[PDB]
Amino acid sequence: FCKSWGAEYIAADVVRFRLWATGQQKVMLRLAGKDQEMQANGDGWFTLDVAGVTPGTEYNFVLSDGMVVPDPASRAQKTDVNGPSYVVDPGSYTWRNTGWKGSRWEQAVVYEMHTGTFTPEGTFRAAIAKLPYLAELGVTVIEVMPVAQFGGERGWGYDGVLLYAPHSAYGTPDDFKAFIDAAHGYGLSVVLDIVLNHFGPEGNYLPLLAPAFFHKERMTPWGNGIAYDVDAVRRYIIEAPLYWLTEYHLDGLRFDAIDQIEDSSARHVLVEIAQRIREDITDRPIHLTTEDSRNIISLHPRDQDGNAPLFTAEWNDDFHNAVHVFATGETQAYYNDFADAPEKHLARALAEGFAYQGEISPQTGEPRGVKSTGQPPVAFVDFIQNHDQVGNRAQGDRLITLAGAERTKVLLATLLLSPHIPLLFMGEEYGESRPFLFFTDFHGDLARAVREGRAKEFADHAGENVPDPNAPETFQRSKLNWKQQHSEEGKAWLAFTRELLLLRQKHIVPLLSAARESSGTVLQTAPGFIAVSWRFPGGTLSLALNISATTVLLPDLPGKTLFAWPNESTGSLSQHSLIVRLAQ
Ligand SMILES: [Cl-]
Ligand SMILES: [Cl-]
Ligand SMILES: [Cl-]
Ligand SMILES: [Cl-]
Ligand SMILES: [Mg+2]
Ligand SMILES: [Mg+2]
Ligand SMILES: [Mg+2]
Ligand SMILES: [Mg+2]
Ligand SMILES: [Mg+2]
Ligand SMILES: [Mg+2]
Repeated sequence: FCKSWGAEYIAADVVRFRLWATGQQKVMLRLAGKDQEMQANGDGWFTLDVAGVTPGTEYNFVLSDGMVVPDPASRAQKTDVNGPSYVVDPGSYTWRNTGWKGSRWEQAVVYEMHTGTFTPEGTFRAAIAKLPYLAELGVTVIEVMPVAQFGGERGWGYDGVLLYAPHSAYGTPDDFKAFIDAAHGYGLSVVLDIVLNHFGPEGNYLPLLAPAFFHKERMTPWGNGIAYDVDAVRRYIIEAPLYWLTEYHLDGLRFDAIDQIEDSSARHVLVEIAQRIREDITDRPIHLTTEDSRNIISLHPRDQDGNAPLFTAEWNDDFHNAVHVFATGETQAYYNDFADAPEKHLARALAEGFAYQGEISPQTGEPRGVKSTGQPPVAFVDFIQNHDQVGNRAQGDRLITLAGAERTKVLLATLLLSPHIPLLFMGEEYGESRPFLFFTDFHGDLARAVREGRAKEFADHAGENVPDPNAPETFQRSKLNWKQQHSEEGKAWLAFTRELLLLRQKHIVPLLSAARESSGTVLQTAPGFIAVSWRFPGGTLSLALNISATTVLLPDLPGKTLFAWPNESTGSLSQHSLIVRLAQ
């Protein structure tokens, strides 16, 4: 992929190095230790063409004063975020599965994976050995947490600063391509979590190169707001997703915190990103998902034939959040919006998409959301676990530890047989109980600021003892336990998950393509009990769930029984049970 920023081959034997640095009068290129002056070619841009440069050659930029910095648009770092960048050959990796052309979004079952903790080794190469396992299980889309190089050698990925460079701790560019290529061969699409709303705190020299890269007033909760209205900035931001998709042959992207991407440009940066992706990549579906707290739908339209010209689906945190209150009784902070009749919110989310479609949010005191019933069910990504819902907790508790195994089983089945697109957090499939903690790898003042900034999020829970994010044990405690995965109890969870996914592809997925609207109805709710129906062209799907300690009577649920757990009862649902039916 060809980019405005960075180091690219412009001929078989010539690399063009390009940097925008409005805060600088001059910039030098330090190439394999030797300094050459770059040409200032208007509007703060500096450029230099160098003949003969081989792939793997190290380089840095040197500022007017003598400060040595990584390429902010580095394609790869030699070691850490502050060290040399290196010239990458886009063609060094030989793609084997070039006939892959993806799969329809309707069959998506997403599996969110953190590269560093997914395996003991914590690398892309080690993760390849687990791909057959995931494919066998019935996962169809791997979502890789952000790989943009960040400070230190451990982190979730949201402190990324070199937005074009996969973290050297995970592997080289070719290691990541090998993982993607292998995934394709195993029948898995791969999407990447991408952060375009802020830069992390270590290794970001853009403020020193070009203060205008960031706004003077605007600040997100995690760093300065980005000046998307400035042409050079817009090039850096928009070309990043295009680069990842083209150069890494990815199947989509998940955009972090889009509600924190403020742009007053006539054409919003996110709209332009989506439009360019749909015009530039046409040989395969590209599944663009977004994380937005606003419960809008304007970025997820469908045309009459069901195509998504902008974004494909939206993270529907209302589902998780209603489930969490419903199943655990916790009502603090953002969960308080679901404290009143969580069953009603849950049923509404299942049936219609959003629980909040314009009603006042208790937590904000403002209207939240818009009508969502006209969206197809596949425009929502639902989940009972993800990196945030687990990791934003002081002790990183997984749902199974809060709701218990029996309740978690019926919630997992609910998720997997529902018409919304399901996302699983790595480890759920075998009943993992290890926490997923917030971990980092910083030093000095930054380490202290991050550690105390984290503790302060839980200061009102006085009694808490938040694990130091910088401590290696915080990271080690979060590693998936593959022993458990191989255990008998783990094999029971795996068998449960596997059957659910088979049932999903056999019975649910075929209903989804023709569904142009929610088509969902709440039949009944009561404390601990929901019953919902979806009327699709291909059949009427019904679901009822009871997590109360006593049996409940059911409405009529037409059709044959797709799944009943633990048992099926006629006209009733026992404690801690679920039933799913389909009438055709
Ligand atoms: Cl599709
Ligand atoms: Cl598409
Ligand atoms: Cl949300
Ligand atoms: Cl869980
Ligand atoms: Mg070549
Ligand atoms: Mg399959
Ligand atoms: Mg958010
Ligand atoms: Mg959302
Ligand atoms: Mg389609
Ligand atoms: Mg108001």
